[PDB]
Amino acid sequence: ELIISDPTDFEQITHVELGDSGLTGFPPEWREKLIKAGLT
Amino acid sequence: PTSIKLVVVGDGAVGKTCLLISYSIRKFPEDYIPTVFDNYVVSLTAGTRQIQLALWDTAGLEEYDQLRPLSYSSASIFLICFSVTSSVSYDNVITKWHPEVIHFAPKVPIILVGTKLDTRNDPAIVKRLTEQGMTVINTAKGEELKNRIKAVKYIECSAKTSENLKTVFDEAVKTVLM
Ligand SMILES: Nc1nc2c(ncn2[C@@H]2O[C@H](COP(=O)(O)OP(=O)(O)OP(=O)(O)O)[C@@H](O)[C@H]2O)c(=O)[nH]1
Ligand SMILES: [Mg+2]
Ligand SMILES: [Mg+2]
Ligand SMILES: [Mg+2]
Repeated sequence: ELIISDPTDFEQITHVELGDSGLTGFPPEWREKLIKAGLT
Repeated sequence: PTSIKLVVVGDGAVGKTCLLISYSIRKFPEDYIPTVFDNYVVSLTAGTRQIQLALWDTAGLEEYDQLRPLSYSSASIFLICFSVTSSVSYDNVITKWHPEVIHFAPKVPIILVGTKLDTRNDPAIVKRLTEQGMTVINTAKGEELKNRIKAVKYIECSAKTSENLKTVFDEAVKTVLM
């Protein structure tokens, strides 16, 4: 019975895409963010 | 404020990204760009409780199979997606996605999501499927998959029309907070 609002304050934290010259993304330390994310 | 981590997985092009974007910023992308890795955060209230909902978008393409598990740590909930007009994607829930998820996070609640609801009654789409020996996924066969993979809920929706879109995330927030 909880009332869930629509979302606000949308923010994109990390982004990775496939370029013709390997992966790129933001923020510049995205690779550190991925590996740190994979850690428990 | 409470943090919730949601992770979406499923075949390429089933509509995982459009699902997240349509829900969070009320826009439907239309162009298809395969995801490699994308992380978002939105703010919600559930009652008076302030919520940071982290949305982790993953790649459906098998090229990223060895990278995909980087998204799985400390998940609060998984959405496993298949398109109601792609029985191939439905089967892959069985052969790939459910096994992948439980291998890494066997105790994390899964909600099964049938995407592209709006396409099921598209006579032109049904043509394609019929002339190629494929079939539409009806709600009953959807609930069947949900029971088979011990998913907590099964929700059908359209990112294009927004039919039942909000419901997918309300239910996920509810499953986690309960
Ligand atoms: N008709 C209809 N088309 C949709 C819907 N959602 C997504 N699509 C279309 O299906 C295509 C795939 O959408 P995406 O959200 O990018 O697919 P995805 O699951 O994120 O794909 P990957 O990132 O490669 O794994 C896009 O061109 C969308 O326009 C929907 O609800 N209805
Ligand atoms: Mg995508
Ligand atoms: Mg593989
Ligand atoms: Mg677990």
